[PDB]
Amino acid sequence: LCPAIQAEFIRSKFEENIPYRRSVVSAIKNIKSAGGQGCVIEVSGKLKGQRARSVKTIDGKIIHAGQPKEEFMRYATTSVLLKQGIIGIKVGIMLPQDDEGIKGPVYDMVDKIKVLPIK
Amino acid sequence: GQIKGKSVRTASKVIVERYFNRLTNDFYDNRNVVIDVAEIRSKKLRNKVSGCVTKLYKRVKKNGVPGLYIKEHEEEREKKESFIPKISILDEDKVEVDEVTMEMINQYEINGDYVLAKK
Amino acid sequence: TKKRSNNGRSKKNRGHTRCVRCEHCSAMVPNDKAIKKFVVRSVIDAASLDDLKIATIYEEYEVPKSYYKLNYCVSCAVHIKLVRVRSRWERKIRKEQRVSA
Amino acid sequence: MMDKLANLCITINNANRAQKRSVVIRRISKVCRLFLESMQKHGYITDIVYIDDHREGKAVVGLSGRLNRCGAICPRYDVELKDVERYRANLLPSRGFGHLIVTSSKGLIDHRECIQHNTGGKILGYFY
Amino acid sequence: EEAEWFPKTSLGKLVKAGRITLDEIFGHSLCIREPEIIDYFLKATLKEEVLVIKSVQKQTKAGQKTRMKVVLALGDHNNYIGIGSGVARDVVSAINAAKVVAKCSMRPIKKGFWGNEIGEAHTVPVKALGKCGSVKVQVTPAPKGTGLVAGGVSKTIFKLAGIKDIFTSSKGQTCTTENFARASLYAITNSTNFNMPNVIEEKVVELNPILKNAEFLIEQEQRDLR
Amino acid sequence: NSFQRVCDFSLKPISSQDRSSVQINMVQLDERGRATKDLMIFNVSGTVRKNGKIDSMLYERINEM
Amino acid sequence: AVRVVPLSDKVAKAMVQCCCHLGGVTSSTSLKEYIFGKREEDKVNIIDIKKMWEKLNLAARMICSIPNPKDIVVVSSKDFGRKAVIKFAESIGATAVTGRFIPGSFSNYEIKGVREPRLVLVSDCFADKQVVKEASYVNAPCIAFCNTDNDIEFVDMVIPMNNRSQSAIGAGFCILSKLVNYMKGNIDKVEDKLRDHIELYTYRDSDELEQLYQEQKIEE
RNA sequence: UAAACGAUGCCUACGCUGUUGUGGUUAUGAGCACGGCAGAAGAGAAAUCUAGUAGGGCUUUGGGGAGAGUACGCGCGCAA
Ligand SMILES: [Zn+2]
Repeated sequence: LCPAIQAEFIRSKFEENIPYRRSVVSAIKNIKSAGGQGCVIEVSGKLKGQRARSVKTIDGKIIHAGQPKEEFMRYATTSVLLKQGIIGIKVGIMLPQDDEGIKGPVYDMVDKIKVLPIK
Repeated sequence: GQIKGKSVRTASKVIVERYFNRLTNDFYDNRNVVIDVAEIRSKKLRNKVSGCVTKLYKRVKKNGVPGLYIKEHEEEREKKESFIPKISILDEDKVEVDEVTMEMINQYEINGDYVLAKK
Repeated sequence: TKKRSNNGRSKKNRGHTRCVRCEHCSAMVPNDKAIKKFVVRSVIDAASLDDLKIATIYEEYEVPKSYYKLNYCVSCAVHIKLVRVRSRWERKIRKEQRVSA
Repeated sequence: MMDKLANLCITINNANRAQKRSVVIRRISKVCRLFLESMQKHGYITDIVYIDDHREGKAVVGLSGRLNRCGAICPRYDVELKDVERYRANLLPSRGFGHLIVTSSKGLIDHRECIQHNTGGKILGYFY
Repeated sequence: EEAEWFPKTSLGKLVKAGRITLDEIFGHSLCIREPEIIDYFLKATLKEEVLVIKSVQKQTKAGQKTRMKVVLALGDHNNYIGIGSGVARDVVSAINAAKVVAKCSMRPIKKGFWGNEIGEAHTVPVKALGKCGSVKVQVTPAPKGTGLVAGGVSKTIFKLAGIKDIFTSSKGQTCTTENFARASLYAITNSTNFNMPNVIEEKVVELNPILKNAEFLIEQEQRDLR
Repeated sequence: NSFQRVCDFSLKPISSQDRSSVQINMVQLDERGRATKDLMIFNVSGTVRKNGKIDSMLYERINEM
Repeated sequence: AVRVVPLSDKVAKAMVQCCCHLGGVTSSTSLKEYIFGKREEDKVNIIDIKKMWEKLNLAARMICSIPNPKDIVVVSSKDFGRKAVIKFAESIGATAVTGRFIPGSFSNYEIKGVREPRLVLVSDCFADKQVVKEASYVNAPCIAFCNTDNDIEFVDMVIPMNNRSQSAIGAGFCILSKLVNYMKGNIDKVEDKLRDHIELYTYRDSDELEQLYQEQKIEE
């Protein structure tokens, strides 16, 4: 649930000279298995040649808009230096709801409606 | 534009089917009931839900809303049906009818006070 | 590829047909292919009938009408917006248009 | 004009596909009779009536559920007894069942009877 | 870790209760709409082989969007075969999808003898033809101990179906692996349904097993409710 | 076994794959026109059903009986 | 001949008042066998009574063949013909569908609340086309009431009757209900309860029901 | 010589339904010749269907793009 750890796992694997695809797929599994309800990963740079591009991946639920983004969403950014230039890495994770308030917010999102069962 | 939005109409529709007998023609009764039963986290939403529910309750009690089954009004419609029609085709035993039908009556030897249509 | 089953014209069981000339540009077009339009127009405009009622010498008067059949080539009919481009399923619908005035 | 033995075959093949049980066939010759009589011996067709109309001739026939297909060959090739198995393997679906019909000095016979009687002939048609 | 199966369909209730056999299913032409039904009887025995993997593309404003398409066969080397295709963002996901289609389209395949009925049946019964797109395949019976005279893709299919000798011929654009696979499976299938001379006398009649077991199912209705 | 189903109206086998095949069951009338425990049973292929031909064919066969 | 529960004079009379026999003007090669002459004044085709009774008896017979009657599904997606289904199904123990038949609701497991059919019943099958189409995926027979103008591929038992009038719809459903009950021994004679039931099924406007309410209350 | 085109050779077969024309004939129910239209089933790479089924008979005709329907010879034409 810490994006600053996972981004450094990614940065390591670039220096270990391992494909971005395999590295990112592993990161997403770790984030989801640890209980994150979704995440976003983007890699950008001179990644596969002289023409630069960025590759972005999305899994599960991610919030972008309003006050619910400030309480459920966590972000980190890093960069790795290689012989050809700098490659930039962005990671974002959406925290789980947690009734004891350790892993994420106590109260679920303001727009969710739940109707109680009948006796 | 004053349209209610999807969660507000959905919660409105579910509550009237789940608790129908508890509701009345009064906004303040209906606001008390949704304050009592529901999880809704802002007065801004429950003012809109109770608004739509008291907008339905008129149309529903006025001989029903199609797409909204209420057991209390299935019973009311059974009472209206149990108020049985006393009209009758049953006494219309004397009849006149066309020749082709009179020959079908002949070819199957059907007894009764039939006549050729005088027309 | 073949766009229409009838080749865009009404000729069947014939070799050849008479030509007619387009009202807008005088191009020759075969009679069985030309776009046709009917007109029935009063000699006197609607904005004058209330003056006619005080101008005429007769006890009552019926305004004379004028009658026309007009012919158009494809290019002119599309440009003047008598007809429009239509979707692959709409192309098959056939209905009689109004008489103009 | 169409060949009468070809006409016979298409008439019964189409009617079988359309799931009819009986047909009328409109122009008949001597070998057409003998062909139909062959299909009756092997139980491919059930009932045959011939109409003597003084205008060529016509037949009415009842089909069985066992008939999948039949056909005529044109032209009618001459074959030695050495040749018939080549045609058998070309026309029929299996080594176990079906009939290839051959005309001979001993009438119409099937590819098994050719071995029994020790005779070739001319190839006529098939059914299975 | 595993999930228990709750049968979604009426026939599904009968298999779990153990009131039916796989021959009875095929014999009455009943639909299969739950893959678990095939697992229940054959899970311990099914083999599979991937015939083709290929990449497909859709052009968009941003660029090509792309997916993996996989085609495979499920079969048991004795009697049963089925063919399935799936498309997904991932080669693993695609295999999971293809397997569902395959299981929902299993068929029993009949066999016969080239000559006399000595020993065990080993070839297709009758010469037959199967067509799919531009591709046509014809199968012919073969003497015992000839083996499978067959092209690259079709050879695997005959093996999984438990056929020992065949002769094959082919026409059309056989590079298209999906068409060649489907056409060859139709060829053997068509041979099994040929109207053999004995068939009319071999005929038997029975009431449908779903009507036959209605009483039990009505008890199960009330048991679920109570 | 897996290969013993035959269509009553078209006299050919029904393949395991045919989603449109169906089996029709009917009771037999009693003395004084009531019901009984015995059943008529018919197996019918999809090919007749796509055409529409089954309506007349069944009426024929109930008369045959 | 076909073994059919006997006609009785009041029943015969009943159907004729209910106008069951008035077909439309058109006819179809499938339905020629049920017509017996045409009205010289009106070009309306007239339905054969003796055949109508026969196929009504044949329908009843096969309804009896299926245990756990809940597995019979009766559908009729129209007002002007609604309430008939709602009562009819209760008289035999069947399940019913009333509104729009959600397409895929036999095919697809996710759509709740409709059972896998073992026999489907339809009235006025120009509407409910989807129902006839969809039953074909799940090996179910189909029984329909039909009229000379319309023709169907997958219907096994076509009961011929007027389907475009509220007098007529009531008559078919009311009679068939009784037969099915009779065949099982739930009732001893069919003429028992004519004007009661045939009226209950017959459709009525809100505007009529207001008038009838006021009348009834005055009488009470 | 023509996009001389429905870009679909000529005889002869076997083949589902509804509707609308033209000319004769009619037990007034319908037919025969020549058409248009809308579905179906099959077919086909599809679009669609003069294209369904098939070892029926006879003639013309194609064999990856180009160079080329061009060179040489020959036959017709006043020339083109
Ligand atoms: Zn112009």
